[PDB]
Amino acid sequence: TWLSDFPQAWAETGGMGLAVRQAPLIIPLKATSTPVSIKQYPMSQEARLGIKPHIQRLLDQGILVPCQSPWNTPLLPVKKPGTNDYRPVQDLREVNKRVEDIHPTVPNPYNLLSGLPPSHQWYTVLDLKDAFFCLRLHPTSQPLFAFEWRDPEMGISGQLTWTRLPQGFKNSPTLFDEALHRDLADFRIQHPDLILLQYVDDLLLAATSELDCQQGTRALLQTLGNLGYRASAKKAQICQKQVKYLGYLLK
Amino acid sequence: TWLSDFPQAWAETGGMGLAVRQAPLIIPLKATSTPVSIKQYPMSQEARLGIKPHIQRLLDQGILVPCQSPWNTPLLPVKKPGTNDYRPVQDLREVNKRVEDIHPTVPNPYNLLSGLPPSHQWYTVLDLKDAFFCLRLHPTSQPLFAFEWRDPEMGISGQLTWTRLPQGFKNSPTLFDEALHRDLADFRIQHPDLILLQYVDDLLLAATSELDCQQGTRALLQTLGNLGYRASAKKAQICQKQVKYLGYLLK
Repeated sequence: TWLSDFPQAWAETGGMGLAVRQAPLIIPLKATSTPVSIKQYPMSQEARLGIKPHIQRLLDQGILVPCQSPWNTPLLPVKKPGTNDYRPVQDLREVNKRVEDIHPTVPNPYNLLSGLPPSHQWYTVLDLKDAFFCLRLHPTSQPLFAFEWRDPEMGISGQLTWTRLPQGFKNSPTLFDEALHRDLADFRIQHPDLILLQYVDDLLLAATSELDCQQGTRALLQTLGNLGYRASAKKAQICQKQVKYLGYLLK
Repeated sequence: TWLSDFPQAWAETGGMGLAVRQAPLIIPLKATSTPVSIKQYPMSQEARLGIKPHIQRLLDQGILVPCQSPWNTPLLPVKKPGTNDYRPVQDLREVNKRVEDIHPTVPNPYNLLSGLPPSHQWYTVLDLKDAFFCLRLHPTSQPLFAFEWRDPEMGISGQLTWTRLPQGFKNSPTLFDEALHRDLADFRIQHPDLILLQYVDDLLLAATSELDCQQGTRALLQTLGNLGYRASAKKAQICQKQVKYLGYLLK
């Protein structure tokens, strides 16, 4: 019923998310930074065929697009045999160095976790799937993240870049945490007897009874689905007196 | 023979390293930062027993020591069942925010990899085991990394801190890369017909023939062992015409 009552809230039934209320992000560069182009080492036939399916799927969904940029960072085949199903990892160290640091406004989640009232002993734990891919990058900031993808067989010979917040980018955890926090401000305001804790893509809802936890979890799944986020149905812990959150056992 | 000729160069035969020429590091804090103490959530009997063996071994080797600090960051049980062999991970986000950024002086390794002459076609690839643990922290900077460990059964009730560069600290990769680079400057100077590339704890030696690669690899293992670094014998690729470095196939 959790699956069928809220089909848009789950990665399994609702596809990839897209945070609808979040405007495409602009990434500020340090005032004196210049674009940097790092060399891409020729990939072997085997790593290229292990990686191409991920590149195909991302392209298909609009998550990667062709571009021309003065920036370039290397792609690495994160490792199997050859031809044999690998995955692509981008080394963004040189972009990370040139971008302004963004630090958090949210209250520290560990400190909040320790101040949880004992009246609140029913919990739901959710984790969001592919959370950074829910946030769009503004066209003016997409060039920063380009890499080279030469696959004449694929008919792509040039650079590709990310249209969503990429993994490996130093500010992605903070940028996603701040955006979701702001997106869930209405839920928190509307449900004063529930406590919602979050840390990047890990969420904890706590309530005073099983029935209040059940309704607060339904309202939260309705809200997340509508906002464009997707939880993993395979990992969810719903209305329990004992749960693991952040690896900690709450009981 | 590689194992028996150079017993101090390998993690397997030579123990944990300690870089002998490297002075204990002082970690500069941002001029306006203040110590911060984050709350530690009570660990369950089961995560505590899964984690205690790692804490015991580290204590035994002097890598962790008891202390009293105004700084504190949480320890998380990175996850199994209960009692069941987990591992400890420290969340250093709040210290990472308060420490000055250190950026590299070394030339970019990907760019160097692409400028490798074709005359150089015999290679050895080594990766250093527990490389950050080879570098010591100065006593004045050890307090930054404290965490709470209350195990009255162990007879430890208070904080512990790292005496070596910890994992999770934002500058550790750069600090280790810069130190090893400087430590191997004499080898590079003494063997002008060999090319040594490095990126944090991954090393590539390239030479013009099999015999020159063999002798340069012996000299490099002798040097690393003497400097206090330890390579992983289980991963090494020695004197080959085809190797994988950084996931890239060189052939």
